[PDB]
Amino acid sequence: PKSYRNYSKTARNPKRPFEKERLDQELKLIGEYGLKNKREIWRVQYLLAKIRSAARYLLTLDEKSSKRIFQGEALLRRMVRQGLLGENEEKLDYVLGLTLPKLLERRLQTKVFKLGLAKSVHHARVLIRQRHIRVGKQMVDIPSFLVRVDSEKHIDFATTSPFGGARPGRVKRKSLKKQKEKTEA
Amino acid sequence: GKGIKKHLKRVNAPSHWMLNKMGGQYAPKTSSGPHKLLESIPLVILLRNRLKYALTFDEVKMILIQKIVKVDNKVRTDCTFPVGLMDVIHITKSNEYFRLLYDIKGRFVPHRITNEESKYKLCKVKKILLRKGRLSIAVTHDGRSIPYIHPDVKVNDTVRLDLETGKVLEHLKFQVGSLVMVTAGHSVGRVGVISSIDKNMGTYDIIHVKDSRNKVFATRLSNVFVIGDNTKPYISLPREKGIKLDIIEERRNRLKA
Amino acid sequence: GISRDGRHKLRLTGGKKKIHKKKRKYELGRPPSNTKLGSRQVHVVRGRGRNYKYRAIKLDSGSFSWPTFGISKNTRIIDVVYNASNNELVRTKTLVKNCIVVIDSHPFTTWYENTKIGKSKNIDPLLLEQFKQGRVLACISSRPGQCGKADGYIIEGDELLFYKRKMD
RNA sequence: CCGCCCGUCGCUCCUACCGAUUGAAAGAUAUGAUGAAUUGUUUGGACAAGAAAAAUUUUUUCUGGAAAAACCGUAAAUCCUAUCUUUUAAAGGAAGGAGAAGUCGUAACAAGGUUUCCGUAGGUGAACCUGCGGAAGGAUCAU
RNA sequence: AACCUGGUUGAUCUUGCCAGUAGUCAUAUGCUUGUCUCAAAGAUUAAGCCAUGCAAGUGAAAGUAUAUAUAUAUAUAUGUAGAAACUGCGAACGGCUCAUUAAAACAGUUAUAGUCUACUUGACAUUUAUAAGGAUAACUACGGAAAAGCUGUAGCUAAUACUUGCAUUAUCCUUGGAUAAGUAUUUGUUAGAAGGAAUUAUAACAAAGAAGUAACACGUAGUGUGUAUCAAUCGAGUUUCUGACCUAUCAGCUUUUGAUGUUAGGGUAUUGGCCUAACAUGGCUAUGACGGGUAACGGGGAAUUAGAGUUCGAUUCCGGAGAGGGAGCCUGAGAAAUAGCUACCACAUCUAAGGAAGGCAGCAGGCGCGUAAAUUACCCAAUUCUAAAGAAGAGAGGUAGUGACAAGAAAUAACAAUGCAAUUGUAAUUGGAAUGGUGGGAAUUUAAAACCUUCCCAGAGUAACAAUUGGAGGGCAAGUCUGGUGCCAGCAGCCGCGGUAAUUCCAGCUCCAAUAGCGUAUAUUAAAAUUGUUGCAGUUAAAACGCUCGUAGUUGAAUUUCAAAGAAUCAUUCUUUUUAAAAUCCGAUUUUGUUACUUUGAGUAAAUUAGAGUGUUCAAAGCAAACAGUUAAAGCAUUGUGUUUGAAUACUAUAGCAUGGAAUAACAAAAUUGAACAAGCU
RNA sequence: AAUAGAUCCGUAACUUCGGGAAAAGGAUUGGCUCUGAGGACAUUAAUGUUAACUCAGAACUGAAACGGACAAGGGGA
Ligand SMILES: [Mg+2]
Ligand SMILES: [Mg+2]
Ligand SMILES: [Mg+2]
Ligand SMILES: [Mg+2]
Ligand SMILES: [Mg+2]
Ligand SMILES: [Mg+2]
Ligand SMILES: [Mg+2]
Ligand SMILES: [Mg+2]
Ligand SMILES: [Mg+2]
Ligand SMILES: [Mg+2]
Ligand SMILES: [Mg+2]
Ligand SMILES: [Mg+2]
Ligand SMILES: [Mg+2]
Ligand SMILES: [Mg+2]
Ligand SMILES: [Mg+2]
Ligand SMILES: [Mg+2]
Ligand SMILES: [Mg+2]
Ligand SMILES: [Mg+2]
Ligand SMILES: [Mg+2]
Ligand SMILES: [Mg+2]
Ligand SMILES: [Mg+2]
Ligand SMILES: [Mg+2]
Ligand SMILES: [Mg+2]
Ligand SMILES: [Mg+2]
Repeated sequence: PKSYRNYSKTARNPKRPFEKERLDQELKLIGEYGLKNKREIWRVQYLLAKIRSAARYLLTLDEKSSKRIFQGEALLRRMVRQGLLGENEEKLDYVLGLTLPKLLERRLQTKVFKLGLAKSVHHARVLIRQRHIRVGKQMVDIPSFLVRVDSEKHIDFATTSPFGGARPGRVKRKSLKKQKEKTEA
Repeated sequence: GKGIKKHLKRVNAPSHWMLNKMGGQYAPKTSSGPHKLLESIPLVILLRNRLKYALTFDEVKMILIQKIVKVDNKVRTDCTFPVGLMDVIHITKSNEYFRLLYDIKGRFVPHRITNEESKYKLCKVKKILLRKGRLSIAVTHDGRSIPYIHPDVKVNDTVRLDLETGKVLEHLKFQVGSLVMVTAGHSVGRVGVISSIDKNMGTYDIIHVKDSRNKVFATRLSNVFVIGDNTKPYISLPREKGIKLDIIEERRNRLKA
Repeated sequence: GISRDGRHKLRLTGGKKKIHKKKRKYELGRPPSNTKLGSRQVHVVRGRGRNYKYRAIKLDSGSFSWPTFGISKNTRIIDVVYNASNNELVRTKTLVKNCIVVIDSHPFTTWYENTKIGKSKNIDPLLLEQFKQGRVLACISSRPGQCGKADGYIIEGDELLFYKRKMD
């Protein structure tokens, strides 16, 4: 028979392929956060739309209802744990005010750039892809990793990286080799 | 041909067995015996999935070959024998005793009773028959015939049965004040007392049960099991004592570190 | 062979059905037993769960009762005289459930030489005129094609008057 | 207005229609005729075990029992008729659409040079003309 | 995201369609392709035809071994193993496909007081005995046939195969006789703890009567095999109510030959026109019968949608049906079975020509058909099933091979210095670091097969380790740049371009869009308030019947108990109190028509869906997991022992079961008459 | 030459709606033994007497024959 494992999509197309303002705004965001395609913007938009839909549905529902209490507390806890709400705006009405730059600020790339530790956002993306970064004793190499609140104080270089106290790379060792046979003969 | 079916597919097995939806296309397909398929659990599931003693089916087999597992005081070697509600289990090698019960969800658990409690169980009466010579026989939920039943026993109350000898010790009536456990939909491990009985003529009888937190629920008559008099129960209960909280306060409790 | 399904009948509206199933062998209809007056003949046929029933092919005696007293006696069957379904079965002398037969009455008259508490029953005359010639009229009450036997009871009362008027 | 535009007729191309030929083909259903195989009951009786004094057997048998027949049933299949559904040939006849600089007239648009139009009925190469009753969507909101 | 643009004109405002736009667990095809994870795949057309190999077997205490082999103790005894064969059980489960089928099948909800039921579980029995019978396999000798899973004759011998058949008690009133001397089942006469309801359990009297209660095996006081009834369990056959697409150029069907009922029987496991005889004239229909069509198997579900809706569902699970087309049948607890048998129609195999054998819509594979679809591979290690039930077997199932169907992540650089228009930026030049892709060897994984993860060695500069597919007049982002052609060649979904100035053809350069992906064709959803219940139009744009009557349908005035007075909250929201009557506890509780409709419950399979928890390195996912410790503390049981967990909840017609009810609607009760009560009178 | 009596089924084109029509076509038929249906009258629903001729079914039977001789349409485009 067919396998019982399933799958789902994560993005969507804009329905209007040549609108000028949307295109300029997307280029703004891509150049600001150093991304690859329009697909990344579209996937973040998809996620935000799901969140907002849940919030709207709960807000229509009766005050001090059981379903409202349970699901609203769960959603607010998730949002505050992700690092998107804060402390004085956990009210299920500040969820509807969340914008795209809010979510797109939590990527490991932006965090690695902002925490010193890298000269540029493109440099940040290159370092993540070359196994130089850890998030709490686990080495991570995916720039779309979204950092949670209790994990943003453990970002650091990896112990197996030349930038974090290990042997140097394939270029240093070859230069040192060649220099050794030059200086011993 | 179109005869009796012999196989069971995994996604069609009863959901309270909690079988992985990967790793296989089949389920153990319990045998015929004292309990129905849907109100029971095979011995392989108990002894591999729950207690984690075996890692495969073949290890359950090599456990049961050496005759050390007794249900209701008799050794069994059938890997798909049905094990049912009030049944006591003894593993001689480890010197352990269990009784299956429902938790507040619909899933069976082994309760880990002691040795003195391991000498009896409770059976509920399903019907009473009159046979040749005007002798009475009782039929229990356990698929069991009891001859020479007491004249004051009716077709819905419960009795307490000795296991070394199949004789009756005492019986408990089915009244307004009796203590009950419920065994079907929407409320499967709930314990309450009883509030009222309805007795609709051609259709089902509805009865109401009041919890120890003054919560009220109702169900059919045919899924009610009397387990004590007004004061106290006659068996030990799992940790929760049949007290079902709702999701909000259950979640609140689970977050107490 | 013979089937007992209703897939080949017309609907109550008069329309006809389209068949998309073969015969299923759990609606058999095996042929009838036309039991006849003669020396004993019984065959065997098995049902579903290997339950046997006994086909009679020829019988000439059985167990007969006298309902007024509650006594049963073995006796011999002489002839069939009336069938209420059709008279083609009195035609060939076939035994079915509701037949009328004539039987030997000597065992019943002999047994009456003990006169259990019905000592004041005042046997009606028509039965006495029947007893004088040695033969009486009875009605079969078993199903010979299923049990392999033929039992009955003595006819009396308005029962007798009805069946006597029907036969003249 | 040196505007626009209508219909026959002649040429080419494509689509569909009527059509003698008791036209042709493939399936479906019903009635009839003949009917393989086989359940049941009856008939039959190669022979296998039986009761007889005799010496291994003479005709007597309660039994068991193969081939083979008959009858009532369950009924594949073949054929002959009768309708029905689908596809399809054709002398000849007669429409529509498209194309090309064709021939004849000028019916409509202005009071289009006889105001236009409706129903009906006649007639004429063609557009159309004429009788009878109606409308204004008229060229008159008025004596 | 509850959205609109180009095209009728000299120009304008409308109706109205044509074209543009986005998605498809939706198919085919063109160009292109570096890494990893996940995994659909001969349905559409031909339920067309098939070479070859495989797909169901089974003995670890316990039926029958002088085929034989072997071990000890001592010609003897106890053992162990065991090709054949008889016996027992299973092959009716599994796997495949969607031809038929339109009140049929199926789904929710009922009944069996109208039935059958192997294996498994619990109860538990009645009318020569120190051990009975005969006969048959395997085996031996003599054979036949071209050929086949063919078999003749003669001679032995076993069984849990096939048969026959022995030895004890309970009641009537510390005596005694009578007797019960009969399990299921059939007939006649009676009596009578449970269910809403009995011709119910059950008991008695008089006749029939199956089948049985161990002439079996092991050595663990125990088991194994077999056995009459009852009950349970795994199941099935029938059965109640409600629920489907298009068609009236289908209006009357059914009934001589069962159509609708009654009576009596037959038959079946049981009810029944299921069948047979006699009788009667019924049954369905404009609320669509009877017919026709479907490129129709039905559900759980899928796609797209603000809310309504529209369109799909051959295909993981459940139900139905079939094995080239029809019909018939044996065994068996279970079959109208097809890797069972018997015939006919079609197709086809071997042959010595006399004869004998056949059924891939099971797994691979071939031909044909077509726009349209993979290996004649490995394994029983996991999930399960069968058996004489650890130990054997399984194209069920798992693993790999092919595979841009579909889904998820993610490379093709980054940095510094110097120059250079504006702190930038980079058409540049220099120079050192960082990395996979790739080759080799290991630790692992796995039935010492290959992926993946992790280490060691080698290894980037034109980082040649070199990204594509469509476009550039408008709709619609992007060139009044060069050369060629000249109403030709060609382009263009639509409006349009093409005669020397072509922003549109053919090329070069440059720009634009999406990007390991991007175009084209057909079908379908939104756009479409262009099918309109929500929600369209009908003077002149398409469209009020010539006019009136009239049945079915749809829709219908007002009226019957309206109030009034306190408490709880920062006028509001809630909540108490009784005011007409009759029946009912020695100046008192509780009852007062039927539906619709609305509230709340019960019962329900998962997968899919919504949704709670949990860092697969993230995500798609999955249903798991978390905690202390270079090897002990700590806890709880007296030396012993790890601990805490999760796998929720909702949803499941419109019909059915129960339940609170004051408003809105319908019905019942209402006169050329109808009651209720005192009192005498049966 | 072939057909033809009677009973039971089934009948097209066309049409002046009256026909065509016995359209075309299919089945049956003896003898013997039985079963069922159809009236009148007088003692009172119950008993008793009493006819005539047709029609419908069943079993059995024979060298598969039966309007057995006589009598008696050929059909269609
Ligand atoms: Mg079948
Ligand atoms: Mg196993
Ligand atoms: Mg004029
Ligand atoms: Mg397939
Ligand atoms: Mg198909
Ligand atoms: Mg199957
Ligand atoms: Mg009849
Ligand atoms: Mg389907
Ligand atoms: Mg299926
Ligand atoms: Mg085939
Ligand atoms: Mg078959
Ligand atoms: Mg065949
Ligand atoms: Mg096959
Ligand atoms: Mg195949
Ligand atoms: Mg393909
Ligand atoms: Mg296994
Ligand atoms: Mg064994
Ligand atoms: Mg160009
Ligand atoms: Mg549409
Ligand atoms: Mg619409
Ligand atoms: Mg809309
Ligand atoms: Mg419109
Ligand atoms: Mg009008
Ligand atoms: Mg004629």
